[PDB]
Amino acid sequence: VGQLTGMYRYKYKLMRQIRMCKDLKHLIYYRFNTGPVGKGPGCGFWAAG
Amino acid sequence: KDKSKELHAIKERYLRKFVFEWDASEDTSIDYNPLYKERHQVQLLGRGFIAGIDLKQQKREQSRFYGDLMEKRRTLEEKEQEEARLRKLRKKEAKQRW
Amino acid sequence: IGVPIKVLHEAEGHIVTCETNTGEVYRGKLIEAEDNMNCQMSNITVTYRDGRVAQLEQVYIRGSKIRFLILPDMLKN
Amino acid sequence: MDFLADLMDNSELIRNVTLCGHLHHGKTCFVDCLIEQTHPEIRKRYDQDLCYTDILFTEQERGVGIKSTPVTVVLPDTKGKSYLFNIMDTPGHVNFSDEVTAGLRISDGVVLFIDAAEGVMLNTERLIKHAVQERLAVTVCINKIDRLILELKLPPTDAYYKLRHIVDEVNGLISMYSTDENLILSPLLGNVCFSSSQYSICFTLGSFAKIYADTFGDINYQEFAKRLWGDIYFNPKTRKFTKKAPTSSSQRSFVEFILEPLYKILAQVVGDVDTSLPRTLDELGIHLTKEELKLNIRPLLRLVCKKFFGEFTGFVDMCVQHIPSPKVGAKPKIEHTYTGGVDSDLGEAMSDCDPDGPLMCHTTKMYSTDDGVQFHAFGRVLSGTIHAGQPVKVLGENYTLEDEEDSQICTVGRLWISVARYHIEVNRVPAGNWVLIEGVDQPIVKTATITEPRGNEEAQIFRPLKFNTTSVIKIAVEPVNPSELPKMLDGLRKVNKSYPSLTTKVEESGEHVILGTGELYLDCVMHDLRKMYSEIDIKVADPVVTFCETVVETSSLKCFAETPNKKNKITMIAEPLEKGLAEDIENEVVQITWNRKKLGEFFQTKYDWDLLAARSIWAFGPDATGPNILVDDTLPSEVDKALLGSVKDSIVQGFQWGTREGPLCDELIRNVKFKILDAVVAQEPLHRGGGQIIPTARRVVYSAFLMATPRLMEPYYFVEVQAPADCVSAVYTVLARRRGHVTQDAPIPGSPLYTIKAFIPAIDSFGFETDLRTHTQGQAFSLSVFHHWQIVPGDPLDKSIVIRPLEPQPAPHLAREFMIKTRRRKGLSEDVSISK
Amino acid sequence: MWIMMRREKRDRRHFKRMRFPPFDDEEPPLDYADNILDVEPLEAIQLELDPEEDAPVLDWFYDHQPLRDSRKYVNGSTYQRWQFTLPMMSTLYRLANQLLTDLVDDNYFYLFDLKAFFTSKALNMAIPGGPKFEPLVRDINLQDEDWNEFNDINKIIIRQPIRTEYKIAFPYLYNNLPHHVHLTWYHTPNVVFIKTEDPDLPAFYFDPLINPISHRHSVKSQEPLPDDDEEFELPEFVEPFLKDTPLYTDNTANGIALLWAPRPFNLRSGRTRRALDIPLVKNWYREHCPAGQPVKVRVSYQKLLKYYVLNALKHRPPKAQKKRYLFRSFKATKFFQSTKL
Repeated sequence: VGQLTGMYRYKYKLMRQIRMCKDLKHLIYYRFNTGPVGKGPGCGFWAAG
Repeated sequence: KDKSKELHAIKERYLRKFVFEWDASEDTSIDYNPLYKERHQVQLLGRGFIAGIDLKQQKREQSRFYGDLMEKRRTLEEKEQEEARLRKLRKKEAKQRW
Repeated sequence: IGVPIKVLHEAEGHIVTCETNTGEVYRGKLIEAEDNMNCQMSNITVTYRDGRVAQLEQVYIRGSKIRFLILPDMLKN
Repeated sequence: MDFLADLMDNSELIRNVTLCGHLHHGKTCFVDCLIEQTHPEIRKRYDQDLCYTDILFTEQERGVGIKSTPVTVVLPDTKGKSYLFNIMDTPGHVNFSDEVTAGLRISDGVVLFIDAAEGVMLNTERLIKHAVQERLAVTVCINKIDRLILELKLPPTDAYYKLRHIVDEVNGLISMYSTDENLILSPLLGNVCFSSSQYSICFTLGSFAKIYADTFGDINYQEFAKRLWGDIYFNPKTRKFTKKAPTSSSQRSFVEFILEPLYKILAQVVGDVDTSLPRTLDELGIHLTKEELKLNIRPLLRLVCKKFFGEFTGFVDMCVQHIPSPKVGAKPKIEHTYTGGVDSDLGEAMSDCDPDGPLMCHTTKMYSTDDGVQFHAFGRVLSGTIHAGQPVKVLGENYTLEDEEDSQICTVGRLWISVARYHIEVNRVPAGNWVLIEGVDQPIVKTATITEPRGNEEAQIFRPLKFNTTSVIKIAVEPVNPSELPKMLDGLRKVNKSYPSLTTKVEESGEHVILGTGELYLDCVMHDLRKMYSEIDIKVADPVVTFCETVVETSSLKCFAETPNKKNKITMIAEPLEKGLAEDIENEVVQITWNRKKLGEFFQTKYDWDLLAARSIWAFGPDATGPNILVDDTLPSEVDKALLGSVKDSIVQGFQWGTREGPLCDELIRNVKFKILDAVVAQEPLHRGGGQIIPTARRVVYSAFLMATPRLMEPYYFVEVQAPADCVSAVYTVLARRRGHVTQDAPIPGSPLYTIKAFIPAIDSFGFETDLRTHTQGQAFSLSVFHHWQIVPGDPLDKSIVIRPLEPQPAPHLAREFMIKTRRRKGLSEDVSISK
Repeated sequence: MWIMMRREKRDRRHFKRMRFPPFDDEEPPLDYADNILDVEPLEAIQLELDPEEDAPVLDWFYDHQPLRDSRKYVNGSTYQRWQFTLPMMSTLYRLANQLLTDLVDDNYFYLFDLKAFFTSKALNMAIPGGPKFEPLVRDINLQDEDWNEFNDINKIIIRQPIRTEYKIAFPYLYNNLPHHVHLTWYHTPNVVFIKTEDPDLPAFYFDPLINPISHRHSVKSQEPLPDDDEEFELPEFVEPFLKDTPLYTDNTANGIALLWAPRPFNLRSGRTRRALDIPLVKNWYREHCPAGQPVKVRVSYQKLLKYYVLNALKHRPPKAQKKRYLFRSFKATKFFQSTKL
């Protein structure tokens, strides 16, 4: 959301949510890109964030 | 290097910028001792697997210790169904592979 | 399970008296209170109708000659 | 309600029990089930275990019982006879062995608890020994039967195999501890009960026979209660129980008529709950409504098993006919408990438990109030009757007939019999029962013989509370601000009162020291000391271990000691004892109350000691059970026996205290033999007084000890761990890091869990209970208890050893590092000198 | 969805991510009537269900609000307090195995409970896998406690260092000033559960994962036992309680394995939650650690746990209200209309 929309420039606290979502990504990705999956833009587990 | 690290830890105890990526200085998993640096992952009787990680990747990655334990204890009279179910699995996911 | 048989089973082991049909009154601790009225006591004082009273180390009266029994009513209240 | 008091008056329909068992074996849940059976308004939550007897908050948060809780409850029997039950559900943690003993002195029955999936564990191995040593009837209740079905999913035959393996292992293990041969436990005999506390299942073979009799009818439940457990079977065609197999695929009677129906009913209430559940409840007479069928699986299982089995009659009739009543069990309890035994007038007065006889009730617990100010004592009225407001006499633990100063006349404020959370006020408590006496806290520490004033002239006290373990770990305690030090003195006194083996002590350096059994024990006692009694701030030193001082070889010279008058002269030699002799003293195998002939034969046969000295052995170390020994070995021609017999007492007095302190540092002296080679006593009783002999005695003892090559003995904890086979190496790696070594690694039969028994130094075992679970991610778990003492590696008296400030030293330096810091902790001199 | 999105990421060698903004940026959004209404929507992401196993959920699994019409399973259109049969719940649990750790007990959460994290926060200490927090009280002077005769080094024996988790497990023994500290030692008896893997097997089977009992008869440890035809006889009527019913049905292994399922899947019935209030990966960062994962996701784990613990600690009971719904007042107002769209 931060990259696509510059809303963090109008309320700083949003960084928390921003960082929160990114952290969630990392959590899901490392669990998603496991075994023969590889790395790429193939994850759509959006309900986490 | 564990000794010097643990002695140093004993001495420690007894004596604007919109950045989104976190810092590596908030990491806490750093450990000066092996028993917590390398924790024994729960094999969970071999029949339990971590949620996010894929199943068969864990199966082949598993320590196989319970595999050889079962190989030791299992008798011939009840190995036929084990082999049959294993081959039937290999066939039915081979269906997906092909 | 009846109310009188349940009171005889729950009244066993405490100090109570039992008078038979022949006038023999045995007072003591009911060691065994069977469902057929068989009362077995140990070291009970047995007094006959003539007035002679003695002590029995182990007595057992059958349920056919059971007249009445007076026990402590503290368990009912 | 008044029927409670009416039954209270009687002394033959009363049982005193302890549901002693291993850690987390369902004892508290068992008492909770009994409460749910008695009180209707008390209903356990659907998921969270109610834990009724866990009344203090710290055990409500840590999840482990810490202190025994009295439960006074009226239980119907199998035949429906009410019995008054005094229940002392002791904490299961082995570090909390204090309360097991504290509740075992005031009880006549032992109801063991064993997890069906865990088998015999470390704790139970000591409780069977302890209960046998305290002369109580022992009964086993295998709890958590559900684990064999809902978790292990064992075949019913294998479930019976597991049950019999854990039943006979108890019988096999107890045969070492029990001298008598009437102590064989078996469910057919009625010693063994089977229960699942969570699902309220409970039965003895008699009770289950009663259920079948209830259903079919015209069945004698006693004869059918027999012929159930064993290798016999059932023939469906001849309707007779046979030792031999009636069919090829036969099945034992117990499994066929008890375990299999349990399997089927709980499988029907956990599987096909929607299709075949009404069918299997119609076949069993269990009628349920719609709304009580919409619950989850666990509450439904508990409700259905409550409906099917019914009340907890199996436990009641198991207990009634297999533990003696107080009127029957008083004689062994007195002959093992009262100092004078049954022989004395008061001793004979106890064999009958007369409600109107002399009152010398015995209190062995301190249950504080909610404000922590006053302490309500808890005890058993072994005989006599007590009343509110009665002027009573409280004795002590050092009170004797000669020392009449260790007592106080007090006023019993109120009286109430307590069942966990709520207490029932009673004006009179008869004999053979339990009671919380109030207003007697002031003159008591731990146990007390509260007796009649000016009515029991020659009455003695009860024996001191002997434990199974030993207080090993030692922690220093100070206030943060010394300006409130007295606030902490009373708190330390309070925690000393509310913990039977707690040992507060002030040392020369103005240091307050608390002695405990384990890490969790000290955690609990200091939480009590901080948030409960003192409500102030307290600094704690990191835990340290008490040490012992010993010898390995005789001294190079016969070092002696003389009084300042240079008239008396005592020469003594310190040498080690035979391997295993020290254990044969602490176990009360031999005493000082023995006659000379028996001890002489004992040492002539078992320890081949010469009779010239076997009849010349005065004392046994410090106190009475001390592992050290004093030996008279002077030839009669040089030392006059008549002159010797005067200082024969004072030398022991300076020795029983000489070995207690220790020359190296203020630690116990253990496994040392003292031979006297020369005595020059004053020919007149004027200058040979105690004030001259006793310092000379301690000086000669210290000189002999120092001249003999001294060593330190550290106490090793015996640690058992239970882990799945994938974590056994994860236990070896941890135990190798703390100087430990593994003795055995035995898989538990009928379960994938293992049992690794090892030894670990107590000073090296701090955090190991957490160093293991975290390393194995919580799968493994450890329990620790003191086992023995071992010579610390290295020589404690070498001056070439340098002690660095803040890093561990190797093994050879340990014996030097341990004492010196200990000496520095004791405030003593840096090193040891021959003058001491 | 998790089990399949991992397959098309493995099937599609490259991924054609949708363009953004998909709709022409700065361009009036397309009218719904002319374009969207007529075009047939493409197939949605869906797993083909096996009728041999997933049959209990085959009829309605991918509906908008499953079992909304079925009065047997749900209360009604309000869609609360669903009731699910055991085959249904077991099928759902088997299908959700990719989003569920197979943890039966909580002993794996020894020092990663939220109570232990409250302790670590109140002590200004961090579990190696746990988050870091600002001190509850600065107490810098109390940190700078002087070298007394109590805490003197030369009086202290150091064998193994007092690690942070030691001071967390026993926060009244190894440390000083334990204010606002919580306790947890819930070593629940580690449940010994062996989930079945054979589709065909007796539900109560003695699988080799159990060490054999090894029954013995070496010593004649006899007990009171009868002989044949010895003063006893059984009535013809009396039998074991359950003879007709089988020892184990087909739904016995599934039911037993459903006891030790995670929190959502051990309920026969329960209330309905919102789509917002279901954290699917909540039990992922609550796990002990990531098994050998890089730093940029380890720190992610600590930063997720930090916010989780902060929310748990700062939680307050909701304030009593009067239940004034907003859209209901709109429906009451003459200025608004309702419509399915």
